[PDB]
Amino acid sequence: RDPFMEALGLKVLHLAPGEAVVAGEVRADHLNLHGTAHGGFLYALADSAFALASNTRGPAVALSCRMDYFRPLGAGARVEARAVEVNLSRRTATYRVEVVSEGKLVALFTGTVFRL
Amino acid sequence: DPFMEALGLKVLHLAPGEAVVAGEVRADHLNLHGTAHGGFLYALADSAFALASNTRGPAVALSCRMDYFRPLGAGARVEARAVEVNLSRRTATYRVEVVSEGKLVALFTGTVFRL
Amino acid sequence: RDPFMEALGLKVLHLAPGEAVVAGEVRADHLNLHGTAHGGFLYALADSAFALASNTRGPAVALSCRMDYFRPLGAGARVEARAVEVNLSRRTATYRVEVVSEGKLVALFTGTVFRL
Amino acid sequence: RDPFMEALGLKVLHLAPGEAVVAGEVRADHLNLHGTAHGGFLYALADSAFALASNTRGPAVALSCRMDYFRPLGAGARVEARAVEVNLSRRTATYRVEVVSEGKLVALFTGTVFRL
Ligand SMILES: CCCCCC(=O)SCCNC(=O)CCNC(=O)[C@H](O)C(C)(C)COP(=O)(O)OP(=O)(O)OC[C@H]1O[C@@H](n2cnc3c(N)ncnc32)[C@H](O)[C@@H]1OP(=O)(O)O
Ligand SMILES: CCCCCC(=O)SCCNC(=O)CCNC(=O)[C@H](O)C(C)(C)COP(=O)(O)OP(=O)(O)OC[C@H]1O[C@@H](n2cnc3c(N)ncnc32)[C@H](O)[C@@H]1OP(=O)(O)O
Ligand SMILES: [Cl-]
Repeated sequence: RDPFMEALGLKVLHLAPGEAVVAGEVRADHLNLHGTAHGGFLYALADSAFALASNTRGPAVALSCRMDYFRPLGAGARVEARAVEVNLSRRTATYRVEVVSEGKLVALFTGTVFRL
Repeated sequence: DPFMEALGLKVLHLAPGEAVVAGEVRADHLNLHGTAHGGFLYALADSAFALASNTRGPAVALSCRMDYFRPLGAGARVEARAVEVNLSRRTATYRVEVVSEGKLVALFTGTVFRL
Repeated sequence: RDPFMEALGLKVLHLAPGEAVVAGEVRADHLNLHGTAHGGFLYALADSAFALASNTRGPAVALSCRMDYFRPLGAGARVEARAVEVNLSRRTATYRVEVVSEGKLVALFTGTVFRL
Repeated sequence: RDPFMEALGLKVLHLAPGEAVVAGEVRADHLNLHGTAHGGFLYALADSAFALASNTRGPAVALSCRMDYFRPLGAGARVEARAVEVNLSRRTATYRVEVVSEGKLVALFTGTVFRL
């Protein structure tokens, strides 16, 4: 169980070795002053998939993450983050997470973990 | 800001090209390991980043980096301090330090496209 | 013609709209103190493909780039970087550049440009 | 100075615990196809100061590096990479490297190594 993911209404859809798919919906409480999905909401979603995918290999903590924003989203938008393992080392691992909504690539997340 | 209120974040300081936001790690901000969720610390840093950049005019985030140095438990008071590192016509870059009790918890680097 | 690419012995293997492949070989002058390819060389290779691919869309300048290192390479290693377009906006574009050697992902590069 | 630094004509101006400064000049063979300093040359400069600074703490390997470009440079420009330690832990370290030329912040480099 992940308290923050549930607080944000994010749901784990699928889990597997080095991979995970998390889904959610942009709600009124996830917006910024401009009426669009807060950058922190989209990151949390992708970061959640990243955390889940990396821990399927054992305990791991976030080291460095990059988030590239491409499309703004309004409330009501359905979103999915799919994390895929691009590198797995004895001490670190890196994952690419695509944030997608209605077939559109909303953002691209890249993250590396430190394997405890 | 709906999301900021949702996370219980508060704006402490706002000036030209800078912003300071504070919050506290609550039970609902923890991850599967019982520590502050990376998404919560980023959201905090991202908030200061958005506020600081917007003192220069409307802008949209392009690329952001977050480096985590220390984990935090529930109850920890945390703060995000944003400073402008570069300002141009169409872009701006900010450094945001996430600190808790004098310790650097994480480092955020973000660039925006100025509208 | 790209002077730095030439200085480093990098060759353009392919160039098409929003895409590029650049290849080279790790030489003695590309090594760090440990005897492996300097992070700057690998980055320069990835960056070159990134620059070429992004400019097929029109003059563009780099804004932010990320480089994640997975495997070290020694002199004599053949390496190639494939740049692919992940997002194309009117004012910006983002590319993924896989750096490989013998079918293995040596490094991953992500870069965004400002479209003039 | 490792082989790549020598090839690029880079000089070490300062080296102390957790910090380093590397200087170089943009030569004709350091230019991109646009006639300005190649993004890979500026990064190699930053990456060199980064590598020197991190290894003052002992052997370390680069994991993730970010490079943000702010201003273009022409041939003849004197440039410096000034690296400072922002975090130091048992198994990792992160450094901020400012790339400056003639009093201007040309680029910002952020990088994290894994300490061996
Ligand atoms: C987000 C979803 C869950 C997935 C997991 C996450 O991403 S959770 C949120 C995002 N990520 C994080 O919080 C990771 C933070 N980073 C770290 O903990 C570390 O940098 C690291 C494990 C990657 C590397 O640490 P090292 O192996 O080098 O070991 P080191 O002992 O030097 O630890 C570094 C610093 O963290 C502290 N620290 C480590 N474990 C701690 C703990 N359980 N409780 C309190 N503090 C702790 C140390 O005291 C030190 O702070 P001092 O020097 O001040 O004494
Ligand atoms: C390496 C591959 C080559 C392909 C392109 C690259 O990636 S080259 C290497 C990597 N990238 C860079 O160096 C990117 C540098 N960044 C920039 O030029 C800029 O920040 C930018 C275009 C992204 C955004 O600038 P803005 O749109 O905000 O406008 P702004 O007016 O503030 O920028 C003014 C500065 O840029 C200059 N400038 C303007 N047009 C220029 C041009 N066509 N060629 C060179 N330089 C130019 C001005 O002279 C001044 O430099 P002075 O104050 O010196 O007079
Ligand atoms: Cl990054």
